[PDB]
Formats: sequence, structure tokens, C-alpha cells
Amino acid sequence: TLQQQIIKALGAKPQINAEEEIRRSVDFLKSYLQTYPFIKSLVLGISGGQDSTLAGKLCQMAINELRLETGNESLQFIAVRLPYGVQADEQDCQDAIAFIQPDRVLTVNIKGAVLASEQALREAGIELSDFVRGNEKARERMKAQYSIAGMTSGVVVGTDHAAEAITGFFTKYGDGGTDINPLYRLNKRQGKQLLAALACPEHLYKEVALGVTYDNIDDYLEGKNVPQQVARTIENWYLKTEHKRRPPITVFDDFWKK
Ligand SMILES: Nc1ncnc2c1ncn2[C@@H]1O[C@H](COP(=O)(O)O)[C@@H](O)[C@H]1O
Ligand SMILES: Nc1ncnc2c1ncn2[C@@H]1O[C@H](COP(=O)(O)O)[C@@H](O)[C@H]1O
Ligand SMILES: [Mg+2]
Repeated sequence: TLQQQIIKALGAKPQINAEEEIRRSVDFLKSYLQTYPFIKSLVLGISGGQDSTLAGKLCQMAINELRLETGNESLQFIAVRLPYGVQADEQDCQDAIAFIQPDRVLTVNIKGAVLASEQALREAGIELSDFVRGNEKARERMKAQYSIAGMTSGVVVGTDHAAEAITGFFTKYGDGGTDINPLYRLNKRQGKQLLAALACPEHLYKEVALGVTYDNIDDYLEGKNVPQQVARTIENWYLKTEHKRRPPITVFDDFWKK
């Protein structure tokens, strides 16, 4: 079925072992850094939400272990706060940082650049809708992270996972523009499972457009029987957003023809 095909493509499982998955992601990061020794830092945007808090903890753990094993003191995990003006979630971000205990935290306010980009477009004749402005913000955050990685010999870590990939609920070349994604394969509730296992403060991890809830998505990803109308909605989103999960389309591609 289409559901079996999607589960296979995203690598999702009905049940996972929290500690085992924590080690799979950490060993993955450690292995990559040992294979490309010119990489000295992992860069990740921290929003105070579930996904970036989980990815951040895993990144710091990977760096911590690598430092102790190789003795290389130049390795570092860089957490990047990217508020748009004054974020109404700062306290949560502060708690997220206290939980992660990152080596370094850089704060870059993207409001100035976003307003500048909008002024240039406005003068040319293009006014943005709130939705498009949202994607613009996501792309500015990508830019900041890549500039930081470029100056610190690092790579950009993404928070993409099965529950987001299945619906393509990310900005193309925005938060979807990353180098390595250690959470890919996990669904939403499973991400909470890993955070619980890491003793993450409960308040740190506990809509329309996707006429389905995250529980509907997680159940689908776990291979459960869901209402047919729900399955159709999820599958519609999946089919509609294949372009976001593949490189730019060329004359050789045919997936869009079926
Ligand atoms: N306020 C923010 N500060 C830093 N990074 C952010 C922020 N908002 C978005 N991100 C990053 O983008 C990812 C997508 O989350 P979101 O678009 O906020 O639901 C997060 O996992 C973060 O890595
Ligand atoms: N071996 C690698 N694996 C994954 N990402 C990397 C690697 N080498 C470089 N990058 C990323 O790609 C960027 C270089 O691409 P560019 O900006 O087009 O020069 C660096 O700033 C890193 O974020
Ligand atoms: Mg997210």
C-alpha cells in the first residue's frame, strides 16, 4: 500500500527503544566528524521547541564524547538563537540552553535583514503575504547558520524528522536547508520519548494546513489503521511535496509524471 511505501521511504518504525535511538544518532554524528576531520563545529538553531532541544542535546553529547576520546579541544557545539525582534519564547529558550549546556551560544537577530529584503522587494513591486514572509524568515535563519558554519569550519544540523518530512512541513531551502539530520526516521511522539529519557524538563516538549493532528500522523507512520479520509489527506500532502525531498528537477526525472 501507499502507507507501507511511505513508511519504508521515511524509515519509520512502530516502536523504538529510546536509549538505543539516542546512541544511534550520537554515534552517527561522531562517525561523520571522524570521517571528515576538517569539521570542527556543529551549528544548530535553537528555538526553545521540542525538535531543536532534542537535536541540540544530541549534538552536545557527540562533541563531549569526541573531545574526551580524541583529546581535540578545538571541537565545539554552537547553539544559535535567531529571534525575529523580541521572541515571546525566550524563557523557554533559556531553559533549553540550561538543559543542553552548549559550548557556545550566539544570538543573531534576523529582523533587520528581513525588513531590508522586504523593502527591496516592495520597491520593485512585490509585497509579501504573511505566509511568504514566514518562509523568508526561515531562509534568513538558514543564511545566518551557513555563514556561521563557513567561519567556524562547521556543518549545519537539521531537525527534520518523519512527522515533518511526510507532509513536507518545512520551508524549502529554509529550515529544510541543512547538512546533516540526526532525527530523520523518528515521529513526533517518539521524539518526546527520547527527551523523556534524557530527563528533559517536561514543559519543553509538552493545525489547519495538514487537516490532521500530529497523533494522526504518528499513528499513520507507525502503520496503524486510521480513518480513510485521514489517510487520504496525509497521502495527498506527501504526493504534493515530493519536490521538497528531492534535488532540483531535471529532464531525467519522471517521478512527477506519475
Ligand atoms: N527562533 C529561532 N531561533 C533559532 N532557530 C530557530 C528559530 N525558529 C526556527 N528555528 C530553527 O528551525 C527549525 C524549525 O522549527 P520551526 O520552523 O520553528 O517550527 C527549528 O528546529 C530550529 O532549528
Ligand atoms: N563534507 C561535508 N558534509 C556535509 N556538509 C558539508 C561538508 N563540507 C561542507 N559542508 C557544508 O557546505 C558548506 C560549503 O558549501 P558552499 O557554501 O556552497 O561553499 C559549509 O559551510 C558546510 O555547511
Ligand atoms: Mg520542528
